[PDB]
Amino acid sequence: DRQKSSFQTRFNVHREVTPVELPNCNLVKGIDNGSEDLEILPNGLAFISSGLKKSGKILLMDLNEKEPAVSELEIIGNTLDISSFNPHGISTFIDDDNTVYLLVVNHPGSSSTVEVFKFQEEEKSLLHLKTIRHKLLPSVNDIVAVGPEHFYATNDHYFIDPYLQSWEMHLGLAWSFVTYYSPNDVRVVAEGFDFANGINISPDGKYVYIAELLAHKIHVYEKHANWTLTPLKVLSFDTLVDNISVDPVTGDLWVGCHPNGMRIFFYDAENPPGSEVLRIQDILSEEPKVTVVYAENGTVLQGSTVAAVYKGKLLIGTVFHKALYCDL
Ligand SMILES: [Br-]
Ligand SMILES: [Ca+2]
Ligand SMILES: [Ca+2]
Ligand SMILES: [Cl-]
Repeated sequence: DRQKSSFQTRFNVHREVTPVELPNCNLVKGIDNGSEDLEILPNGLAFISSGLKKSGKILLMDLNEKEPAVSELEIIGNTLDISSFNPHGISTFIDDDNTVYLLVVNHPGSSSTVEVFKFQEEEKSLLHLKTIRHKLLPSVNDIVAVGPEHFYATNDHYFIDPYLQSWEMHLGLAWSFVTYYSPNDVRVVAEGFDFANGINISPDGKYVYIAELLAHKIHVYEKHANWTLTPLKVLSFDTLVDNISVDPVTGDLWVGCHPNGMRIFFYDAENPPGSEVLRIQDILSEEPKVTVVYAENGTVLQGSTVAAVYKGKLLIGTVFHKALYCDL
């Protein structure tokens, strides 16, 4: 039993949270059942996925409003069964015509697909277009879109079956892996992760960032003209890193994190998980500037997974709880 010592470090079981406060944080009214991932367009519209397992939804906020309200986007089309819609990570892709595609990881039962929608702005609706599935996408956590049906995806596990996933995680196999998917060409691009989770890309398309939750790492890969990834750098932290957002103006990373892994994996309302947001600047330079921008123990926001910024505001989502909107 030094599978006790691996467990304590992986799940960061001793960590407590030094508070870092922001001025003027408000809970978003109407978000009570998760807001695991979100993405903000250049014009300030924000998509949020919720009700990850209280049915599954995609929410919309217009972050240009002074006190933004959430509305539920209506999904239309006949290619999607909503009664099992169970959305997880998301990504957007804006084509040359300014069509907005939204890609949504979906877990209908114990399975993964990637659902492609077209966002219809004037109507506040999502036109379902395509269900994607593949043997190289067994357990999809998050994707980053590089076209309407092109993305890199993390699998947080090698197995699909929850019983096996549980064994796979506790054994510490680290078999999780990252897939490039496109209509003509589906390949594994990186492998051997302990719970690969968030994933994103630099604004110029040359670097890919991947969060490895249980190793407390962000990997930086050079992304090449042929879509292949090569390892460049690994950053280490004292926290479980979950989803990565990238600010398109600076390239900075905004990361939602779980300080203590026991509290997010073995939920307990008497000891609920806290929240933490990191900002990472100059991730290529010799000393990347890492800053804790917001941190608390869960008396306001529990289980942060994602954070992004828009024009001076910070929006933070969680696995199964609320969302917080804050001034920086
Ligand atoms: Br915590
Ligand atoms: Ca995402
Ligand atoms: Ca995630
Ligand atoms: Cl399986």
